[PDB]
Amino acid sequence: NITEEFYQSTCSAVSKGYLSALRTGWYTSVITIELSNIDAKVKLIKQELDKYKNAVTELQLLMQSTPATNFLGFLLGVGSAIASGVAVCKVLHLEGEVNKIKSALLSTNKAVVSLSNGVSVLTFKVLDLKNYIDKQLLTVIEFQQKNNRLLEITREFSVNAGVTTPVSTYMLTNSELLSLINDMPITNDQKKLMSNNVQIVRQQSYSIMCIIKEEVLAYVVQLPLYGVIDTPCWKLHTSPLCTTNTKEGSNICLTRTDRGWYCDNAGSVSFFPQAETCKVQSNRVFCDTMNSLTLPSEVNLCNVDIFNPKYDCKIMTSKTDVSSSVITSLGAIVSCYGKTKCTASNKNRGIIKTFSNGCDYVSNKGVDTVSVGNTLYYVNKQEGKSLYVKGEPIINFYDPLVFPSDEFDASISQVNEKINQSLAFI
Amino acid sequence: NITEEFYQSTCSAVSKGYLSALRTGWYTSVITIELSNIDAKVKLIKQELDKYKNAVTELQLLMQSTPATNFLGFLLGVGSAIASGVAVCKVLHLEGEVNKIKSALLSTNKAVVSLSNGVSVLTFKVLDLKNYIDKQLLTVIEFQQKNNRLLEITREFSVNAGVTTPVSTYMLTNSELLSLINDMPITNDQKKLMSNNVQIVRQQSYSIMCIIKEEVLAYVVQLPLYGVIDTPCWKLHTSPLCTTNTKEGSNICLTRTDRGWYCDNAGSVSFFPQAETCKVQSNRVFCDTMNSLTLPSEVNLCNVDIFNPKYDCKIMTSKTDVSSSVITSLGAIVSCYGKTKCTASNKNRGIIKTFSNGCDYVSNKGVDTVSVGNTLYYVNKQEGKSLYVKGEPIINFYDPLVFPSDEFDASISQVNEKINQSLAFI
Amino acid sequence: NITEEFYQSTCSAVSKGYLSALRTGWYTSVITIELSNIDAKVKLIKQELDKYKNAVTELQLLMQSTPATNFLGFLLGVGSAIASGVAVCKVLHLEGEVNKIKSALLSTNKAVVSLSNGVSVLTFKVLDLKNYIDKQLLTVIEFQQKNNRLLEITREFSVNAGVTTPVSTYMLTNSELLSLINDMPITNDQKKLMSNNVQIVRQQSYSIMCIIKEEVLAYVVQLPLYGVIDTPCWKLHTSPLCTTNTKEGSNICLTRTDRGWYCDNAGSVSFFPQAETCKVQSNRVFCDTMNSLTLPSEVNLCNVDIFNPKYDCKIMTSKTDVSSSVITSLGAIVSCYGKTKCTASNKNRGIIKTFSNGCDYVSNKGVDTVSVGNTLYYVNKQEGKSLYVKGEPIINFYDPLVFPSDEFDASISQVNEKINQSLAFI
Ligand SMILES: Cc1ccc(CCCO)c(NCc2ccc3nc(NCCCN4CCOCC4)n(Cc4nc(C)ccc4O)c3c2)c1
Repeated sequence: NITEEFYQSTCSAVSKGYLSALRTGWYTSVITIELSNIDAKVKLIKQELDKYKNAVTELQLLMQSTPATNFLGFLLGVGSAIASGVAVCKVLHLEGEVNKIKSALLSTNKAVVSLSNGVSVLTFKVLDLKNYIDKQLLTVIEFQQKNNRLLEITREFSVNAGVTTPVSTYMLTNSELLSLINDMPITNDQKKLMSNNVQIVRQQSYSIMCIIKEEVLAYVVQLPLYGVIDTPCWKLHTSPLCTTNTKEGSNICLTRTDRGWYCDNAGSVSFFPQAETCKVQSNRVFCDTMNSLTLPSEVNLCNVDIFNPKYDCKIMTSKTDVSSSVITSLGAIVSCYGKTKCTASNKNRGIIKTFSNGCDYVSNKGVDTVSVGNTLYYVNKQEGKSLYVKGEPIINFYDPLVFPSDEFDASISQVNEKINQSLAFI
Repeated sequence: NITEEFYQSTCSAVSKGYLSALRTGWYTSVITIELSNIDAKVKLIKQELDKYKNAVTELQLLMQSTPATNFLGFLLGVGSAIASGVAVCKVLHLEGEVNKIKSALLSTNKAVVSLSNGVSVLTFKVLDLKNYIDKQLLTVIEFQQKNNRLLEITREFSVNAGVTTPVSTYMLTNSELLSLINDMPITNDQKKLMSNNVQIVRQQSYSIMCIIKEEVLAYVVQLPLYGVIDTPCWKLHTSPLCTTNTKEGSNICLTRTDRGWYCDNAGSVSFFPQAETCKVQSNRVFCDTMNSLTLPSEVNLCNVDIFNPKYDCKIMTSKTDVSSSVITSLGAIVSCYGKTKCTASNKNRGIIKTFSNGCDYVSNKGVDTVSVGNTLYYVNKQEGKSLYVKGEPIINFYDPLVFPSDEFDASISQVNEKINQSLAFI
Repeated sequence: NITEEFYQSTCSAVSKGYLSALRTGWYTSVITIELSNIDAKVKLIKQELDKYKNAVTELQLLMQSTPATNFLGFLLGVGSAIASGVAVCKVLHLEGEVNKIKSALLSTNKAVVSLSNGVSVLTFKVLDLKNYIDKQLLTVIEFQQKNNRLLEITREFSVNAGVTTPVSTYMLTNSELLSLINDMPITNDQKKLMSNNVQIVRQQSYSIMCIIKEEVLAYVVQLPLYGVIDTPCWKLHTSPLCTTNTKEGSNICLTRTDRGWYCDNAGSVSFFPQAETCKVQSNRVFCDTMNSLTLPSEVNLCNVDIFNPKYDCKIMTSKTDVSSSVITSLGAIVSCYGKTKCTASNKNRGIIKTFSNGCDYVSNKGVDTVSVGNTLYYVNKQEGKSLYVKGEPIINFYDPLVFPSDEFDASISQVNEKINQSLAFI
């Protein structure tokens, strides 16, 4: 299942055996709520009724403007996360366009409405207060329960300038969301995947407050499309590889900057430089293509042979040999340099390995924690097999007198080109 | 209204036609809540009463210490976001200083109190529980409704170490906030602007828990002053401009780093390097001067002539010709390089343009989405006119043999100085 | 108590007199909730009962997977913030392991349970709904109050993919938390420190939803261990030090990059490059060692003598002489360059100092605000003594013709090595 290799030569590690679920597109749905325009038992409902009016009044000043959004991570492009959503929203403001929906959801709560600009959208009426108020109201406990949802949606939108994420159970109750997934124009694989991970789907969704007109409240829910499912993913962990000379400051370092999540995708490889745009559930990785780069499948060759002629593996250089650790999926990389105390420990047994200077690695099998300096790291105790791939630390292949000691957006070939240049001049 | 130019020569775009609203100062207000010190129907109120006591008790251990706060974005200074607020808070701890406020808000809920260090502050009593408990309490539903606000403010402060933002309707109800804006010593223009955008104002405000002494709870609300309104703003979007040679890795790139929000301000131009410190509502940009740089109005000359002699336009260089896109206000910039598939599409019609290698641009007029590699971007469908300004890609003016391929905090003149130096040596 | 020195020579300032509280380890505790498996007065409880069932049902699809987590800040390592917690969680899934806890908390609510892998954990039953429902239920107001907590924990976990922080009073009520701290295997110093700062402890804790099996709900609370208390801490503030020549762009700059929080720790000094991983309460600094570097105590020598031979003080260079300010603990650093207007002001008196070009500093004593360009900074009005340490701005010691104008990850010796190299070639 989940496995991991460590490369002693490049001070990196790859965790493989993951299955993609990349948000690729968006599905927009219009959620609605129909509204009403209007002793001791009475006075308490008069208070609960003004709560209603206040919520509505508050939702109205909220919509005096169209809703807002305006290592190698810096290489990414720039999106408009909710452009699709808002695009749908601006259409609901058109006259009659509201009345089509008010009409469509008359005998049912869940209908598909074709809109005037050709977007076919799944509409949903999740709360009919008009029906409740105009009849049942025109018991103090009954009303408070029905009204409470309305007020809470109002709180979320008011403190979020009218765009919320993750999408809450107020915006879309669990049962409403699951059923919304079912009636959705997608595959049986997406339907199951989404349904088995509704808490994730929520995190990847947007609730955009839209309009209050003609006794109707509308807000667009922006839901993820996972066009890429069950393709291989692997996570690349890198740590700094430095020399270990005695005199501190005479050392040269080197770090692979191409770390992140990597997934096979449509011939190429989707690269996620910020591995917090990805959420791992067991062996499934949920990613967002908005936060990715599209690289050749040859990018994977840097792992095994960082000197390969097919892809120019990206690194960075420095003379800053500080100690740290990276806690991988199935173990720990340790960069021990200078006078730092770095160890690995078991729970009850205590210290079971003292790391020598340079980049080393230990697997979580038998290890519970890792210490580098004053920093205690707990390792992930997830089940899986590690493979330590012994090799000569490539930092040893460079002569320190002609080693460029402050490159960030660099690569193996760019370093050799700067060495070849400085070598010539000598 | 909103318009946009694309510069084919510098691979950038400027969206103009926006109106400033920059937070420049802060207004502090002291919000108060007066407190009380003390079968089946009874037992439920005994539970609701201990909820009260627990909230108070919790608010008390919370205040055993003074409240806490201690591309070109890295160039910004560093503020103390709530220094003004806390400055006011430390004054309320002085003896008698509480009793002045308890006194002032005796016959009214909204009074201005001059404090001992010369700060004149608008005080506000938004909930008189003392009055309710000592009289009405010393019905089970009535008490729960009145008490509930107190508990919720207590939740917000307890999970936020006593400083909340955005400011909630619990901290300051909509009606309380609007009326607080009205009695505020500001212009008619600020009052209207603030009131039309209370959800934004909330996002730009702070609620700082302050003190519980002498039957009084106090917390300072820190509200934005918009000293700059209705001055021109424009947003600069940049993308990487690379050469497009066949052999991958023989290409040189170049990106304008001076991207962000730009606003006219008091002779100079306020620059916002992190365009997420700015919130756009329709055509109004709300910004924070805390997150800005003060640049000459001559900074705008980089757009039209990046080679102008009046301002040294800031760029960065690399050899990393990866493909991406930037979704502008009224369109999309596309940096297509190497073997990447980049297209633009309409909704129902499909693909309507295939981008060739190099930096190009397309407007949202007729386009719904843009694709660069495995990444689908939706364009903003906001209404407005785009202008494509044809020009020769300046990256072509540089000889690759003497082009500095890893500059970040650089400029046009710094690159020429490094070229002039390396040229001489040859 | 709290004091501060400014170094005119290096354009930096150090605020000293703080007391450490560094999270070093984690304490895991298993919180439980025991569950039940099953006219006008009746119908409302039938609604409150399905709320129960819905919450439970929702908590169940939430746990179809193991919970998720997968200037000089870039030098830090990488942790697995909740690895310890999840490590404990995966154990509760083992058969019988639940039934041990269900058993242990039969006659009490707070017991220590040894688990099958040798971890001794403090278990806690904070809500016995099984007892309430199977007896009292098998009044409409009573049930709603008891049930409400359950629903709210369910909301927190559902919108957070099952991992929450800060830990709320729903997850662990104030009284439950304090008492959990008391029965904890730690010192009298940690117990008092933790208890006096429960709002902070909450911010530094994790609530990880774990399991629903055998009428039991379990979630692990991950609580901080403060192994380092009451050791000296100091905060280093740096600002750019540039020359002040007339012709703009002929100036060279220099900034100390080693800014952050610094604390004495076990022979070495814990360095916190991102001073927002640290929370200051009065004179106590709460830090996380996960976000730190372990440096020699000789790092403090850069303050007084940045040219000292014991530690290679870290700086960065540029030619970007933009004006800004840094608001220190007891004052303000001002970097005024070019045509910028920089001043310092009192509240009622107005402007009391106009800053000349170059890096200067003013103390909060008598000053309320500082202005640099269009940016108004309020200074922290915290009480304490400042010391201005006059010295020659070291940027004057460098010849601009051979000054490396774009170094980031550099140091005093690396700059001299690049100068010595370029000097030789001339
Ligand atoms: C210059 C500068 C200013 C601010 C930041 C971010 C501040 C952290 O919050 C950074 N990034 C962190 C960071 C950490 C180590 C870095 N090392 C470098 N290389 C120095 C560039 C100069 N080159 C050319 C001249 O001769 C010396 C080497 N850069 C510059 C650099 N940086 C990026 C992201 C892309 C391309 C690039 O050449 C670094 C940036 C860099």
